[PDB]
Amino acid sequence: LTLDNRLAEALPLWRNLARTDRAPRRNIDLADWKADWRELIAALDRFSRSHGYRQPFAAQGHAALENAWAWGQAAENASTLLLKAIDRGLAGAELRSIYLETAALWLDYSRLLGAARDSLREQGETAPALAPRTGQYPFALQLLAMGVLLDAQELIPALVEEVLQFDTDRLLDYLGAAALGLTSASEETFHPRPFGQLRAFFEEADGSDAQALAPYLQSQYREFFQLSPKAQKKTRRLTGPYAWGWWAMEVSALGVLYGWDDGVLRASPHYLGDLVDYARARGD
Amino acid sequence: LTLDNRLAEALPLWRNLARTDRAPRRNIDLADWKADWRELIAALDRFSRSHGYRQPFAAQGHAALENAWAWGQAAENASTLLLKAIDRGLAGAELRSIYLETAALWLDYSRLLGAARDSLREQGTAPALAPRTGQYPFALQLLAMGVLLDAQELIPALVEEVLQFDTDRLLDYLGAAALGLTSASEETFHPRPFGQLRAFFEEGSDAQALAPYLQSQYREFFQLSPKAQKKTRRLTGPYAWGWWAMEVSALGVLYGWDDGVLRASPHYLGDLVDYARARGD
Amino acid sequence: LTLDNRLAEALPLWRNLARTDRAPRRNIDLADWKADWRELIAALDRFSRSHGYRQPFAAQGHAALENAWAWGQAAENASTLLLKAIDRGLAGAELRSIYLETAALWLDYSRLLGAARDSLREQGETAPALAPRTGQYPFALQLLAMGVLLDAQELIPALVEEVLQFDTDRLLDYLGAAALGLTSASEETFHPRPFGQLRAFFEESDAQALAPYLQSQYREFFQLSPKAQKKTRRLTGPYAWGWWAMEVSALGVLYGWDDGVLRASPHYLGDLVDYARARGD
Repeated sequence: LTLDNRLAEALPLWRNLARTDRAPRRNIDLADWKADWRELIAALDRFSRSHGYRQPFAAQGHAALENAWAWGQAAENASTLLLKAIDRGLAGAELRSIYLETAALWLDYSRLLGAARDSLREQGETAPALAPRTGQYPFALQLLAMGVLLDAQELIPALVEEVLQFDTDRLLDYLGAAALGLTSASEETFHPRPFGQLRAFFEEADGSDAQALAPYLQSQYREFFQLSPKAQKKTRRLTGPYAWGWWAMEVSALGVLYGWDDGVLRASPHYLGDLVDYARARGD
Repeated sequence: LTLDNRLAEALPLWRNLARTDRAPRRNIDLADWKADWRELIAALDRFSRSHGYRQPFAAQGHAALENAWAWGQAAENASTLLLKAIDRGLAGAELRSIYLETAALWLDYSRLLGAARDSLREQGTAPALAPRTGQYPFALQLLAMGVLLDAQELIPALVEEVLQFDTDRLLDYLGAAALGLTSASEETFHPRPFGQLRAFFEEGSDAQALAPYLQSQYREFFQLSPKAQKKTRRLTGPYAWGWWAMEVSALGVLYGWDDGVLRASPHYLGDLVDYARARGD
Repeated sequence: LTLDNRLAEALPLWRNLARTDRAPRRNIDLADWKADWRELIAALDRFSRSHGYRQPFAAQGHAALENAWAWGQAAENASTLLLKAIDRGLAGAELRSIYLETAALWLDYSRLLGAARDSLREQGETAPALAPRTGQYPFALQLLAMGVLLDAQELIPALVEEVLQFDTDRLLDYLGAAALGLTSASEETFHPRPFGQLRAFFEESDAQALAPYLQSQYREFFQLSPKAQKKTRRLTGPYAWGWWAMEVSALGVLYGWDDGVLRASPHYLGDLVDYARARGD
């Protein structure tokens, strides 16, 4: 099978990104952040030195499937690395350098997972590599929204086909629409809290006003993260501390896609205005 | 089938414990401690994110067996996390929350191990903890910390499922109240140090009978160089038991004696004796 | 099968080495070094507590092969721990005790690999444990060169036979020549950059023969940005070999010449040349 990741080459470059002079995008503890960074880099470095990474075609049947799961865990760790890099204030170009490998690892995972399931079938369970109907949704949100925000949308079609197996809902369809050439979107919302609150924007919204998303940012991000952690956990809002975290990635990516004057949204500590700017400038 | 741990829920809360206002229970290097803490949390988090934790029933035959061993290592990690929290000075309530998951992970491990062995038969021998071996300290932690954290409701299940009833005299005395035991094993699985409890057990009460034991088996052992400690026959358990006279401390809870003579020992957990007594009411 | 490593005994000693009074052998960041050291120690500790390490003969067939791979990664981790200890300035005696365990883990890895491959072919990849023709060469270089530099050449014949399965090139044959004899030393060079630049030395007594090699293949290479380094296509081995001209230093010990012109290099291990010489006698 063709594998696209170049993780071993990327790691020494990433390891060096902790040395940045950029300001974080939100209030973080820098000591904690650096230790978190080192842990994720060490996990991915360990994975890169494993037999299952270096010789992924040596196993067959259930052994192949167990190796695929190890790759899937690595893909999650690369998503968390990307998230930590966003928190830290790494600029668009640096984030894109991570995103290309995060996307590649997810795609490679799905291909090895497919190949294992084929091997098992030909020897005589079924969910996609990333099943957005489940709690995994934030990784799919990250893959599509960060694709848009980092001007890497050309990876979205294979991601949607191979990783998600086209099991996308309304928001994911909007995020990937330009990339895939979608003419219609799903009517479903897999996780109505918070994403059902986008219903007004999708159905009644002109796309000529970012104001349509300002109440969404206030209520689903600012007011949510203002609650105690204990209270947050009692609500039904989906959270994704491994890929999505603090960031209104969906609203920010919609700004790139719609091209509107997003000034009203930049007041939000959860909006990624600098990445909106990056994606627009890079696109041109 | 029913797994009792709630590890994914617990981890974020265990992170915040490193932020405590408490003083350590013994002399520790706080930078080294925080680093050991982060390491164990990271390991447990990686386990909570693994396919074998998230889909524990997906594997069969030898694959199920290998997954059970990963759960086994996570249960050991939770025991070490509990030890590190005791060293750090975390109060009874916080320790109890860690213990509940530690015990749950040991039970879940034993149940998955058993299920794996059944799968292996359905296609087409050692218990989760074998106290006769060097794994005794984990069994000592599970029983003694169950007593010291007023969580004795776990002890019967742990004895039956994790230990498969392979207990010696000390383990029997620790579990006596919970099991409705009216007698105890005559055996001692690790005479060094536990054989030195004989004078106490064969007279049963009086905290005084435990004072020499704390002196000779704890203070005078840990005063030796690390190199000299290793040349002695004394059992050690750096992953679950460490510095702490958990057995003596648990006996203070079970017997209810005035433990003043024992509290002078830096190895005695007097604050947890008080916690367990107060919580037992 | 018999296993030579004593990894569980060595670990507590190794974490102790961070407490050294020695100065580093090159400019390093001590905070970064300590975190790297803790990481390797943690990985080796986790491996030492794994079912695959504790019960290595339990798994059969493909499970035995997967277990062997885990031993292979532990061996690599022990090689990286050795390299970090060289950077840190740990003296010859301390490096020697790490090296013995490193070599033992590589040998144990190779034995388990062979046994798994035997289990499979009796149940109805062929590459050696370390294939020096590939990017694995730096681990082979470390094993033979540090064998010489730490006066532990008694390990060389086993390592060449079991770990390399005799797949050695000219430099490796030169490094093992005292231990194994120099009949036909290979004419091959597996990695022309940097090792083809030893051709003059091998074909044409005087340490000056290796002086340009150190400037050109070491001083001039490590002067470059990481980006410029990658463009040269020189083999590197950040997991075992790193900054160190281990080949040149070991040849110092083998040939016995006055290495004065070589100690001018920040990449030369003169204190270890001295150590192996003194210990050899």
